Amino acid sequence: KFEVSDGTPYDLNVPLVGAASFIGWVVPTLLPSQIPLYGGKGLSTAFFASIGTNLAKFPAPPGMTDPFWLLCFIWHSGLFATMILGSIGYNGYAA
Amino acid sequence: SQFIKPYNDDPFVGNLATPVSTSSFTKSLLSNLPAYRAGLSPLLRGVEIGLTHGYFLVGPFYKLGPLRNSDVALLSGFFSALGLIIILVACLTIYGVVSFEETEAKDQLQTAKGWRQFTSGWLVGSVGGASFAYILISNIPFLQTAGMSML
Amino acid sequence: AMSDSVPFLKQPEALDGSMAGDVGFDPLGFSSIGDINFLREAELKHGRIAMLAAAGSIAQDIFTFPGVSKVVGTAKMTGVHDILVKQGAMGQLLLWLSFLEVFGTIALLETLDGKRAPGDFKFDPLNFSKNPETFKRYQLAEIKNGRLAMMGVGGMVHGYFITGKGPLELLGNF
Amino acid sequence: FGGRGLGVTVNAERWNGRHAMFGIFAMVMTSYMKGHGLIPDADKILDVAQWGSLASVWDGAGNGISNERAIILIAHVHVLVVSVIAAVAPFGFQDTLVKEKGYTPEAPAGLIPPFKTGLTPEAELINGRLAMLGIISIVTASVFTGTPVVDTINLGMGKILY
Amino acid sequence: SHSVKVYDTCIGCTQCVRACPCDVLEMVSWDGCKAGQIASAPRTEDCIGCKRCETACPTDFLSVRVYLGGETTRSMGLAY
Amino acid sequence: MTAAYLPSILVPIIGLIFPGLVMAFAFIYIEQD
Amino acid sequence: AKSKAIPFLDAPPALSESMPGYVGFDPLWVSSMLPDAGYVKFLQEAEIKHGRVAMLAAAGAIVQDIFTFPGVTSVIGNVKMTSVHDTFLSMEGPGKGNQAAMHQLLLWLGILEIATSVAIIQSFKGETNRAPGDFGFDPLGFSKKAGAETMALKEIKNGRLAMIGIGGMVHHYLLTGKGPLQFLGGIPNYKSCVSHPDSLLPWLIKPVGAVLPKIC
Amino acid sequence: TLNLQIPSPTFEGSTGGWLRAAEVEEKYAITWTSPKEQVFEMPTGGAAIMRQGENLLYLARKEQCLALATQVKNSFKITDYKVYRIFPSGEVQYLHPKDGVFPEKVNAGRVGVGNVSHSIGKNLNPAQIKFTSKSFNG
Ligand code: CLA
Ligand code: CLA
Ligand code: CLA
Ligand SMILES: CC1=C(C#C/C(C)=C/C=C/C(C)=C/C=C/C=C(C)/C=C/C=C(\C)C#CC2=C(C)C[C@@H](O)CC2(C)C)C(C)(C)C[C@H](O)C1
Ligand SMILES: CC1=C(C#C/C(C)=C/C=C/C(C)=C/C=C/C=C(C)/C=C/C=C(\C)C#CC2=C(C)C[C@@H](O)CC2(C)C)C(C)(C)C[C@H](O)C1
Ligand SMILES: CC1=C(C#C/C(C)=C/C=C/C(C)=C/C=C/C=C(C)/C=C/C=C(C)/C=C/C2=C(C)CCCC2(C)C)C(C)(C)C[C@H](O)C1
Ligand SMILES: CC1=C(C#C/C(C)=C/C=C/C(C)=C/C=C/C=C(C)/C=C/C=C(C)/C=C/C2=C(C)CCCC2(C)C)C(C)(C)C[C@H](O)C1
Ligand SMILES: CC1=CCCC(C)(C)[C@H]1/C=C/C(C)=C/C=C/C(C)=C/C=C/C=C(C)/C=C/C=C(C)/C=C/C1=C(C)CCCC1(C)C
Repeated sequence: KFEVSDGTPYDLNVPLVGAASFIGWVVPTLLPSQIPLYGGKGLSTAFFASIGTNLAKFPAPPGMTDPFWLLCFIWHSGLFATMILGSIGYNGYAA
Repeated sequence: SQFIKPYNDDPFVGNLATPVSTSSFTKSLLSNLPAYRAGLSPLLRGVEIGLTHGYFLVGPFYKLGPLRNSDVALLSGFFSALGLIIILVACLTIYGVVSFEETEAKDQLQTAKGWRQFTSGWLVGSVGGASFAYILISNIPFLQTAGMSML
Repeated sequence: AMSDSVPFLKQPEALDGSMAGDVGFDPLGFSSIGDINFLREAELKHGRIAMLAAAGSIAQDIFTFPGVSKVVGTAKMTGVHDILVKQGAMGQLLLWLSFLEVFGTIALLETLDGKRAPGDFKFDPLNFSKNPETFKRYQLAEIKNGRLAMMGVGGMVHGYFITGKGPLELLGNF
Repeated sequence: FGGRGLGVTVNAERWNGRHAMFGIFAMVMTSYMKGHGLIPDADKILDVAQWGSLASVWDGAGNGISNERAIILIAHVHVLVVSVIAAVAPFGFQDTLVKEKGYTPEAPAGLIPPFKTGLTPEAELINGRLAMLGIISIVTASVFTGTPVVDTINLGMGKILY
Repeated sequence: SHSVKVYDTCIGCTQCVRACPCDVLEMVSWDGCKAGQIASAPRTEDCIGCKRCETACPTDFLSVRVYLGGETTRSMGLAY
Repeated sequence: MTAAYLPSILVPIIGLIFPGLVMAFAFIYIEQD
Repeated sequence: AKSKAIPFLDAPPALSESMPGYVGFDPLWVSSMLPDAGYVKFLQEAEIKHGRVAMLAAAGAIVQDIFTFPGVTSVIGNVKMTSVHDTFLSMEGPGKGNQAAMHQLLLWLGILEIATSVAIIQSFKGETNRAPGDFGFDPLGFSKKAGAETMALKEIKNGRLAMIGIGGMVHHYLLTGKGPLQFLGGIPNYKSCVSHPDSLLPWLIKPVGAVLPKIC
Repeated sequence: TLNLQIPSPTFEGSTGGWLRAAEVEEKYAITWTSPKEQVFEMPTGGAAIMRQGENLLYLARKEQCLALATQVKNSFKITDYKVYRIFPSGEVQYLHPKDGVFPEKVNAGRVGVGNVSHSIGKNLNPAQIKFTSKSFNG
C-alpha cells in the first residue's frame, strides 16, 4: 500500500523492474570487443572482472587511468537508462 | 494517474502534495524524526537531536582546523565544537525568550517551558555526542586518518 | 504478544505463525519493511541453493565425475569455479539456471499478487507430500535444512578460504 | 532583568557568595599546589608550533604562556562548562540562576540573617558575604604592597601552606 | 496606514476610484463641481500606497493625494 | 611589553564576549513586546 | 515524604517504591531527569546490565588469577587483568596477527546487545509490559522455587557490590600490576609491585608521578 | 453573509496560495456566479476553471481578490462578485462592494472621508505647525 503521493497509491514494481532491467541491460552488453578497455570481453563482463581485480587490491582504490571508472560509468549509465525506461513501460502500459 | 495533487486536498493553500513532500517514505521518515515523533517529551527530542548534531560537529573542526597538523588536533577540535555548541545553546535560549509567552502547557516544543526543556536536552545531548566522538577518535586509529591507516 | 524465539521481544506483526519455521524471529523488523512473501521466496531460494551447495561440497570432496580430474587437477571448491569458467561448464550452468529463473521471475510475479505460495513450484513428481500432515512436516524439514545448509555452506567455503583443504579433508586433517 | 533575579537581588548575592567561597578555596589550593611544586613543568613556556597563536603573550622573553597558567585556566574551564550546563539544564532540586518572571523573591537578610548553624541558607549567605569581603581584602592587600596573591595568602595564613 | 486626501479641485471623473486596486476610494455626492460628485477615502487602512489614483487624476496638480505613513501588513502588501 | 597578559586576556573578551552579549540583549530588547 | 536511606532529605519524586532495591537513594534526582514514563525503567535496565556485567567481570578477575585455560599463556604470556585486552588486541586484526578473541567476543555480544536494544526501545515506549532487566532467561525454574521473592534484591545488591569491586580491582591493577588474589594476599602492595605494561589510556596515569605521591 | 458551502473552482493547486498568516492573521474570500464553466487565470499563478453557478475562492490579500474581480469583470462580464474578510475567530466582514453599489457610482448615505475644503496649494508650511498638533491641511 505504498502511496507515491498524499492520496495516490502506486505500485513501484521494484522486483520486476530491477530484475528485468538488469537482465535486459547485462545480456546485450555481453557482446565482446577487442579494444583494450574491454580486454576481449563484453561491457558487463569487463566491468565484473574489473570489480574482481580492484577488490583483490582492497584499501587501494583504482587509479585514474584504470578502466574501472569508465566501465562503471558506462555500465551504470546504461543500467539507469534501462531501469527508467522499464519503469515507464511496465508501470504505465502494464501489457 | 497523477502524482501531484493539491496539499491537504486544499487547492488554494500555498503548497503542493508531491512524491518528495507527501509520499509514504517521506511521511514515515518525517513522522519518525525526533522533532516530530509522538510520545516524546521536548527534553528527549532535544537529547536525540543534540546527540546527533554534537556528535558530527567534532569532525570538521578536528580535520580542518588551524591545529589540525599538531598533536593536539583532536583536543582543539572538540573544544571548538564545544564552543559552537555553547553559542548555539545561547541562540536557542534567546529564541525561546523572545518567541514564547509563559503558559501552563509544557508538553509541546512550541511553548516556553517546552522550548526550555528542548534547549536543556540539546545542550546535554550535544556535549555527550561531542565527547563520544572525541573518545572514539582518540582511541581508534582508523578514525584519526579517515581510513588511511588501512593502506 | 511476545515472540517465541526471542522471549523479551514483541511478536512481529507480519509474522502470524502460518509459514513453516515461524518462531517469531525478526528482531530487526525486516518483515515490516519488505513484503513477507518476497522475503519467504528469497529465503527458500537461498536455502535450496545452499542445500545443493552443501551436498555438492561434500560429494565433490568424496568423488569426482569421469574426466574431471583431467581438467581441474587438484583444485577443490572455489578453485574449480575459475578453471571451469575457462572450460565452459559454469557458462552452461549460468545459461540454464538463468533460463529456469526467467519462469521463476514469472512465479515471483504470481506470488506477489497473492495467488501463489512462496517457493511453491508444484514440483512433486514422486508424491511424497500426499498427506497435508506429511506436507507440513516436509515443509518444516525443508526450511530447517535450508537454513542449516546456509550456515553449512558459509562454514565450508570460509574453512576452505582459511586452510585450502575442503570440508571432509579438514575434518580428517585438522 | 530584575524580575528574573539579576542585578542587586538576594539571588545574585547568594550566587556570587557561592562562587566567592569556591574562589577562596581555589586560591588557597593554587597557593598550596604552586608552593609545593605540584604543577608539572610550571615554568615551561608553551610553543606556538603546537598550541597555535592563542599561546602568544608578547612578553620580553619566550612570547608564550607558561604551562602553569594554561593548567590553571583549564581547571577553570572545567567548572565553566559545569556552570553553563547547570545554568541551562539545572538539577530538579537545585537553586536556579535565572528565575521565572512570576517568582517570589527571597527576603533580604539585612545586616545578618538569623543564626542558623549548619547546612542552612543563612550560614551560606553569611559565609558567602564573608568570602566576597575576603577576596576584596586579599586583592587590596596584594596591590597595595606588591606581594603576589598566593604569597599574600601564605603570609595571611602564617606560612602554613609553604 | 497611509493617508489619502481629496481636495476640492476634484471634478468627479471617477478615474481614481476605477484605478484603485484595493477599494480605498469611492464617489460621494457633492455640489462643488459640474459632475456633482467628489472622491472620498473611507478605507485607507487597505491603502497599499501604489499612487495609481494620483496617476489617474486629470486635474492640474492632483486632487487626490497619498501621503505614505505607518506601514502595516496590509499597507506593505504582505501575503505572509 | 609590560603586562603582556592583558592583550591575550582582553582581546578575546572584547571581540567575542562583548559583541555576543550585546547582540543577545539587543535582540531580546528589540523583539520583546 | 522523605527518603528512607537519608531520613532528612526529601524522597525523590520519580521513585514509587515499586522497584526492588529502592531505599530512597537518589540525591541528584537522576530519575527525574526525564519526564517520560519509561525513563526510570531504562535506568533500572542499565543498572541491571551494569551489575550483571560487573558480576561476570569480578568472578572472572578472580578466576583468571586461579587458573588459565590451556594454551593461553603460550599466546599472551603472564599479563593478568587489563593487559589481556591490550595484548590480544595487539595480536588481533587482519595483518596485525592471528588471534581474534576480543573481536569474536565483541561480535557475539553485539548481536545480543542489538537484540537487547530493540527490547529497551519497546519497553521505553510502552508497547511491552516487560520488567526492566527481564529477558525471560530462567531455564532452571528458580522463579517457581521457594525463596524466589527476594532473588531480585540479591541480584541488584550483588550487582552494585560487583560494580564497586571491579572498580577496585581494576584501579589496583593499574597501580600495582598484581591482579586480585595477589593484591589481597600481598597486603603491603606498595612494597612489591609487579612490572606491567601501560594501558591503552596511558595519559590517565600521567598525574600519578607529578601531581600525586607515586609511592610505587 | 458568506456561505462557506459554496463550491470552489477546480484548481490543481499551486505554491502561490495563502501562507500561515492567512490562518493566523486574516484571510480573504471572493464569491461570484458564472453562466458557464470557463478557464480564468488565478491571481496567484496558474489557470483554474470556474464552474457554472457560484464560486468561492480564498486568497491572502484584498488586492488579489480585487485583481481576480477585475479579471472576471473585464474578460467574462461577471459583476456580481463579493469580497469578504475572514478572521481566525470565524468573524466574516463583508468588504466589497461595501454598500452593494460599486464605489465608482454615487450612492446615497455615503459620507465623504478625507475631503479638504481648499486646493492642495493652500496647505500650511511645516514651520507653521512645528511643535503643535495642527494638521498641515489647516
Ligand atoms: C533501455 C531499454 C528499453 C527501451 C529502449 C524500451 C523501449 C520501449 N518500451 Mg520497454 N521495457 C524495458 C526496457 C526498454 N524499453 C524493460 C527493461 C521493461 C521491463 C520492466 C520494459 C517493459 C515494457 C512494457 C511493458 C512496454 C514497453 C513499451 C516500450 C515502447 C514504448 C514505451 C517507451 O518507453 O517508449 C520509449 C521510446 C523510445 C525508447 C524511443 C525514443 C528514442 C529516444 C532517443 C529515447 C531513447 C533513449 C536512449 C537512446 C535509450 C538508450 C538505451 C540504453 C540501454 C543504451 C518502447 C519501444 C510498451 C510498448 O508499447 O511496447 C510493446 C509496453 O507496453 N516496455
Ligand atoms: C576579535 C574577534 C575575534 C577573536 C578574538 C577570534 C579568535 C579566534 N579565531 Mg576568529 N573570527 C572572527 C573574530 C575573532 N576570532 C571573525 C569576525 C570571523 C569571521 C571572518 C572569524 C573567523 C574565524 C575562523 C573561520 C576560524 C577562527 C579561528 C579563531 C581562533 C584562532 C585559532 C586557534 O588557535 O583556535 C584554537 C581554538 C580553540 C582552542 C577553541 C576555542 C573555543 C572557545 C574558547 C569557546 C568560546 C565559546 C563562546 C565564545 C562562549 C560565549 C558565547 C556567548 C558570546 C553567547 C581564535 C580563537 C579558528 C579556530 O580555531 O576556531 C576555533 C577558525 O577556524 N576565526
Ligand atoms: C551503573 C550505574 C548505576 C545506575 C544506572 C543505577 C540506577 C539506579 N539506581 Mg543505583 N547504584 C549503583 C549503580 C547504578 N544504579 C551502585 C554501584 C550502587 C552502590 C553504591 C547503587 C546503589 C543504589 C541505591 C542504594 C539506590 C539506587 C537506586 C537507583 C535507581 C534510581 C535512579 C538513580 O539513583 O540512578 C542514578 C545513578 C546513576 C544514573 C548512575 C550514574 C551516576 C550519575 C549519572 C552521576 C551524575 C554525574 C555527575 C558528574 C555527578 C557526579 C558527582 C557528584 C556526586 C558531585 C536507578 C534504577 C535507588 C532505587 O532504585 O531504589 C529502589 C536506590 O535507593 N542505587
Ligand atoms: C522436491 C522433489 C525432490 C527433489 C529433491 C532435492 C534433490 C533434495 C536434496 C537435498 C539435499 C541437498 C539437502 C541438503 C542439506 C545440507 C545441509 C542440511 C547439511 C549441511 C551441512 C552443515 C551442517 C555443515 C558443515 C560442517 C562445517 C560447516 C564444515 C565441515 O568442515 C564440517 C561440517 C561438514 C560438519 C525429489 C527428487 C526427491 C522428488 C520429490 O517428489 C520432490
Ligand atoms: C539467571 C539464572 C541463573 C544464571 C546464573 C549465574 C550466571 C549467576 C552468575 C553470577 C556472578 C558470578 C555473581 C558475582 C558476584 C560478584 C560480587 C558479589 C563479588 C564482587 C567482588 C567483591 C566486591 C570484591 C573484590 C575485593 C577487592 C575489591 C579487591 C581484591 O583485592 C580483593 C577482593 C576480590 C575480595 C541460571 C543460569 C543458573 C539459570 C536460572 O534459571 C536463571
Ligand atoms: C550491444 C551493446 C550495447 C548496448 C545496448 C543497448 C542499447 C541495450 C538495450 C537494451 C534493451 C532494449 C532492453 C530491453 C529489455 C526489455 C525487457 C526485459 C522487457 C521485459 C518485459 C516484461 C517483463 C513484461 C511483462 C509482462 C507482464 C508481466 C504483464 C503484461 C504482459 C507482459 C508485457 C509480457 C552498447 C551500445 C552499450 C555497447 C556494448 O559494448 C554492447
Ligand atoms: C579493560 C580495559 C580498561 C578498563 C576498565 C575498567 C573496568 C575500569 C574501571 C571501571 C569502573 C566501573 C570503575 C568504577 C569505579 C567506582 C567507584 C570509584 C565507586 C565508588 C563508590 C562510592 C564512593 C560509594 C559510596 C557510597 C554510596 C554512594 C552510598 C552510601 C555508602 C557509600 C559507601 C558512602 C582500561 C581503561 C584499563 C583500558 C584497557 O585498554 C581496557
Ligand atoms: C551514510 C548515509 C548513506 C547515504 C544517505 C545518507 C542517509 C544521507 C547518509 C547519512 C549521512 C548521515 C545522516 C549519517 C547519520 C549520522 C549521525 C551524525 C550519527 C550520530 C550518532 C550519535 C551517537 C553515536 C552519539 C551517541 C551517544 C553516545 C552513545 C554517548 C555517551 C555519552 C552519554 C551522554 C552519557 C555519558 C557518557 C557519554 C560518552 C558522554
